[PDB]
Amino acid sequence: DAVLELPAATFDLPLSLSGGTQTTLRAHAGHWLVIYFYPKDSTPGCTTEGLDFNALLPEFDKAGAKILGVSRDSVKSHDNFCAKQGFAFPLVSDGDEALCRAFDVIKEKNMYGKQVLGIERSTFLLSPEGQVVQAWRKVKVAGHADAVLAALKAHAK
Ligand code: NA
Ligand code: NA
Ligand code: NA
Ligand code: NA
Ligand code: NA
Repeated sequence: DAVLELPAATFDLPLSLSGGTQTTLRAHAGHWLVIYFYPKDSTPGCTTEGLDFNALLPEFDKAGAKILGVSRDSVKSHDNFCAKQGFAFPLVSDGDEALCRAFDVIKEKNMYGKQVLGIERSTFLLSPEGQVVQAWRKVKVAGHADAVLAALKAHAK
């Protein structure tokens, strides 16, 4: 049922969160986890996406899931973004792109006469046993959080 195999070490990577604590993916064993990668704090698309997930948080709570947003912005940036927007879930400051590389969300584009690497907006659903059971890549924000919730409900049943 896995759609993506992560390196075993991924699950023990210390993930720096907004608010100054750390988590790991293994620490989330026992419940569903939505991991959404976004390119940049405090931009229109990324703010819309975060607010959409935030508005649905009680539905994720019903269904036994936690949410983590991920970008490579700093903890301080994340703290500002969370405070301004009122997010009630954490943001991972993946400053070294360790988590991004594990999920293969750093994508290359031929532009400006060069090879340019950047975060591709992408979301994943991790089962209570740490399996990646659904992936969305090159995400369109509109309708996305709703679609992720619907997929979670389908998988969790
Ligand atoms: Na840290
Ligand atoms: Na860190
Ligand atoms: Na810390
Ligand atoms: Na999990
Ligand atoms: Na998919």
